[PDB]
Amino acid sequence: NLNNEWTLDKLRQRLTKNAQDKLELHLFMLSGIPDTVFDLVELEVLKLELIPDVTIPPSIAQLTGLKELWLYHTAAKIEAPALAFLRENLRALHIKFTDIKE
Amino acid sequence: QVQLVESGGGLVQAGGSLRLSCAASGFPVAQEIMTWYRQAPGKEREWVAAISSIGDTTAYADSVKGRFTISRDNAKNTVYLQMNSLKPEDTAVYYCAVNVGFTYKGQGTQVTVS
Repeated sequence: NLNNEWTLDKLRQRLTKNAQDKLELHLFMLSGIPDTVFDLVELEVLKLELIPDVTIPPSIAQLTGLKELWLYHTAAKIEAPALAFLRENLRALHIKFTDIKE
Repeated sequence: QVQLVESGGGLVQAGGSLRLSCAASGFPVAQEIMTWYRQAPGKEREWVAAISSIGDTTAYADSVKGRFTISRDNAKNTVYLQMNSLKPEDTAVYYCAVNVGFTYKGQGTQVTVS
């Protein structure tokens, strides 16, 4: 239902222009990552905060321009294709945590 | 040594307005997540509203959609719990929590609503 909630237009309206001059899409206080955010391949920096029981979908490979991933108090699992794509494409990682398991 | 004290209680019916202060101490660190919890007598923990570590983005529960609001000011290390058009069923003692090692729940100030 969350994937159905956020359309492409709503996410594109949620886009932000950060101080580093790159396309920012900020999601905060959500159960998980909507799969619609991976349709906008022009995303450059992705910020996720307090996302519980989150598994990184393989669809992350669509985000060709993804460079920065922000994980705020969030422990995430990742698929093997998604792991390979992040290993070969990721540039910046922002980790804010309060426990080892995070 | 960070302590979260709460105030702003009172007696008022629906359509009132109050600002519960989540004042912190020790040192200025008021740039973290402040998770508000509400506890009516006879129930358990229920999250109210949380603020992102950035501080520019937040959201509240769907039951208080469009009425509840939160704000903060690092000048005196406090977080104000803005309220307006409250339902008569919201009369409870609230708590604000910031997760730094522990989910510290403050003293708790009761708000009386008829």
